[PDB]
Amino acid sequence: MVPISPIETVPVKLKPGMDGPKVKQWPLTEEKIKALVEICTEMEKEGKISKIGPENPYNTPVFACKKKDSTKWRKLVDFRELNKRTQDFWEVQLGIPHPAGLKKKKSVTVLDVGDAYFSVPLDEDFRKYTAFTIPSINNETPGIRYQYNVLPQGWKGSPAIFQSSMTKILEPFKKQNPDIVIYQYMDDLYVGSDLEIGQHRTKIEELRQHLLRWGLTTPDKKHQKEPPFLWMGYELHPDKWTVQPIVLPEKDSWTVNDIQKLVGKLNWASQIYPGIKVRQLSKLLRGTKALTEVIPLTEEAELELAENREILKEPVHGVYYDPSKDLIAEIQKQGQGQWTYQIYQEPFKNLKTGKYARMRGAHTNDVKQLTEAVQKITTESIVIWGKTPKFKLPIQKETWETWWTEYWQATWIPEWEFVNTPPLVKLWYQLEKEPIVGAETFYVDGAANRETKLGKAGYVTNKGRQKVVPLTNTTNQKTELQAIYLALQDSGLEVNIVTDSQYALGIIQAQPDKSESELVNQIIEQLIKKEKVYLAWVPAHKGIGGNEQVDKLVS
Amino acid sequence: PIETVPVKLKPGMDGPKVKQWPLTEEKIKALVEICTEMEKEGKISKIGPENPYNTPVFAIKKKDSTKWRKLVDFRELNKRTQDFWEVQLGIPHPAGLKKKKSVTVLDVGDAYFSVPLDEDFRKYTAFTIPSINNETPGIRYQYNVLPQGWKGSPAIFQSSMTKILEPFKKQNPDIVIYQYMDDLYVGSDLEIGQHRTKIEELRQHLLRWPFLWMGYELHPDKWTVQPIVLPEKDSWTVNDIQKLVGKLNWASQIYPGIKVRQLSKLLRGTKALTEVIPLTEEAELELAENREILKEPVHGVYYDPSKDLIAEIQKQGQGQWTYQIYQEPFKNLKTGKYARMRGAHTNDVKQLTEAVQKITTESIVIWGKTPKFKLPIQKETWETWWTEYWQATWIPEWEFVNTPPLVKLWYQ
DNA sequence: CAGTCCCTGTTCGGGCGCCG
DNA sequence: AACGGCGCCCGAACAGGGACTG
Ligand SMILES: Cc1cn([C@H]2C=C[C@@H](COP(=O)(O)OP(=O)(O)OP(=O)(O)O)O2)c(=O)[nH]c1=O
Ligand SMILES: [Mg+2]
Ligand SMILES: [Mg+2]
Repeated sequence: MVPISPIETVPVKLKPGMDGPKVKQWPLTEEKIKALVEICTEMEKEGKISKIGPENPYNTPVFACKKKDSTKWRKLVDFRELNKRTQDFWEVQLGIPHPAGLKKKKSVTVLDVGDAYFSVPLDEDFRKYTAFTIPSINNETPGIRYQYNVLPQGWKGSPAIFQSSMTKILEPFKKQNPDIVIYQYMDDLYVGSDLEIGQHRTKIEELRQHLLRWGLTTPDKKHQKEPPFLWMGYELHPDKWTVQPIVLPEKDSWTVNDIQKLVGKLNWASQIYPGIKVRQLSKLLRGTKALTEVIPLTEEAELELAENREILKEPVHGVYYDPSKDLIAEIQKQGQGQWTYQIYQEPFKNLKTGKYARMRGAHTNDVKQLTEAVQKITTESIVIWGKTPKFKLPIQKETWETWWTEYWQATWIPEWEFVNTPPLVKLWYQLEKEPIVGAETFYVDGAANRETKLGKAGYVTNKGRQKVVPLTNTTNQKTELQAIYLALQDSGLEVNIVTDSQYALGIIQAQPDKSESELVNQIIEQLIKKEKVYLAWVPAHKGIGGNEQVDKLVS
Repeated sequence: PIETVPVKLKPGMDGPKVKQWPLTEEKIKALVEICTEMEKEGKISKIGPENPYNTPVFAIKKKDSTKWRKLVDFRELNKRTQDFWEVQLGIPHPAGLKKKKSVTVLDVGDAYFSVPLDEDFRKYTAFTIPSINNETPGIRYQYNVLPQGWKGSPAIFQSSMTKILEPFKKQNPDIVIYQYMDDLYVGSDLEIGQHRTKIEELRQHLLRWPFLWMGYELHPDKWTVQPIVLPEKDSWTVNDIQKLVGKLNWASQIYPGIKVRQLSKLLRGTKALTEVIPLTEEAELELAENREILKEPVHGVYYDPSKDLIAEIQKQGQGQWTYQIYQEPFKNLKTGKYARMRGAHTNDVKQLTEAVQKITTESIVIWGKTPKFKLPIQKETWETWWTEYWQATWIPEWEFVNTPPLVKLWYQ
């Protein structure tokens, strides 16, 4: 006979055709034994845990880990087998709140619900599926087995149920206090208002007594009344916010697992520290698949690491969001496909920073990667502020106009303005739209053997110029690119090039300035040196122009 | 007082589990106000996390309208109930709708809220309203009545719709009325004044039983096609003929009678691209014959009602967009071109969005289906902006392609 | 015409950071 | 040694289209 809590239960079922968990316990140290017997006894008197008998043919191993920055212990239940047989839940946590999205509030209070999961009841018909034994002695007393009447920690349905239950309890209080902002993330509550300090504490106590009606306690242990407030891993001040101090490890010998933690902290730090790069550091995590393997730092990864530690020396901070002012996002090119940005409303008062260094595609250019960065910043801004910032981009209006009007795919950038901060983004060469009068016409082609991997590449011209180059360990695609490279090498500043390769033409027409292919990069270098290049395509094996003549030479 | 029509998913398929995407501030505020009124009226109810299903939701404004409309992306749920709104309770498509002089589209989705939904099926209509900066967890609802945007809503309401439209069709036997999704397509051969007058009579027929005041007008008789055309020059260069032979060779996949023998003979040798080549007597003969074949229709091209429609769009530049609708490759049921749409010369995504909506509307009128689109755009670019410019209550299927223009096929 | 190859694309799961 | 959320950078597995060969 246990009292039913005021919180409405969530009807939880299991996947049909499956039973409950039947897993043997795990032998643990005697320190863990003396830390769990005192918990199950306290939860039994408080009604949070009921005792069962032989009528429950289920079992699940448990353990514990130390609470962060405390002497208390966190009781965990390894429900990994129960989660496989429990129904799926739809998660209601859609993201992480960011301090740059918080508005200015005169009074701020950060609460913390004590025993979050242990205060929300479990489904009545589901409590029988949560069985676990607690041995008093490691090899003497069999230990009476208990069950769960609340939400166990370790179950895949506990977070979704608590977050949904906490919302229904706060809904009546928010309806009675509309001007009060309550950021509800798990059990931690951020309460802000423009009321005076005295009147603010009054509504805080009203909220504490409101939650107490459903058995939710807000102890004065983790009750924050004075700034700076520690919320979501940040330091919240009345007029600014900053990330809690980030400590980077400084080992003499670097392994693989150490760099993974290093890049992760720099990714977390780049949200407010401008100019953080992790290209050369993450480049070391390629190929090697041994976490306990020492990796020597390259000269590029060492200079990148030294520049990141210097940025973290001077303290930085972000500001809060003012809806009366516009959102500005300015991007800088860091080179080698690296982009950094800052989002602000007043000059040099950054709300947050960030970086975009993703390399998608074997061939691309700065204009494509800038477009991708704009899209990343836009979606990120809609999550945090619900609107798109005005962009300040290091690309000329004429440059962008030339790119998007001529590209074959739909592409667009929202309202933006040019900012003259080198290095500027530009197109490094422009293919002509009509053939060039007086320029030599090169008919290029390339063939390769599928078996021997041998091939040829060459050209013929209208002036009688001709070349055929034998190639070893190649493909048909590589010989077509090689044929174009030969034409660019052996031609003047202005040249017309005719090819039948849809593969090669598609790469070059997209005006790439960088490539994972060394051959394409050499082709790009030649295209930049030229003054006029006209690429033309013809269907192969049709007796068209000199394409039939060069086809005989290479095949 | 109405028995709920039993609805079941297609055997072997679970409900939709699609994540909600981020919404702008004005869209979230619009949905919070709309869903509050719907919950007060019992149309929707709040649910918990024990419902594992979810469908995205956002808001739109129709053309020349300042009112927010709630739009649920039921595309996943619709193809998981395909044997319901196509096999069991299907709506026949009138072939005469496309022949009418004027067709008006009326939003009648509000009438679906008067019919309850099957209790065993309501769990599949779940959606989640997000919050700015994740201040609060997602607010989940589910529909208690027939939801707008679900293809099962007009199928269940079809029996109710027939009795309401029964007197009006008797009064005007020449008017064709087609129902697709939340819309009602009304076509007639009356004059503009007579047509709009008869449209208002139909509105009053529905009133005696919030977007009914709007009327998007169409003119399918004014719809044109964009055939494959060849250039006509006074002088021809080597490059001009190489482009012509390349275009005619690709067109041979559609018209098997096209020949390039006499035209390829003009390119004998290794000539400069800009060198002028006079057309021989046989070359003029072959080029004149190919121009007539492009006017002749394609053999064995007809609509199969059991096959899906496919739409390809090409960005031609300067506000020009070409498109082809087909079921089998090189068997185009319709080709066309759009020019000077909204966003021309400034926004590709708005134009592409406008083009998709136009093509889908044409497909609903002509065949009663929406095509699956092959969009010439990167996925991340489209998924970032398309909801900002969407003005329709339905959403077609689409995929993303990247085909560089090796030869201008549909627009020289 | 099938069956491959070459090349490029997306998807997904895990590594790490971070929150509770 | 547990669960859920979001982000990044990584590699393996898979998909799809042009082109060559039997
Ligand atoms: C940190 C953490 C948390 N949780 C769940 C449980 C309760 C909520 C909040 O956890 P908590 O605030 O740190 O502990 P809590 O149970 O609230 O007890 P208090 O310290 O607040 O009194 O999230 C979890 O399941 N695993 C974890 O590692
Ligand atoms: Mg707590
Ligand atoms: Mg070739």
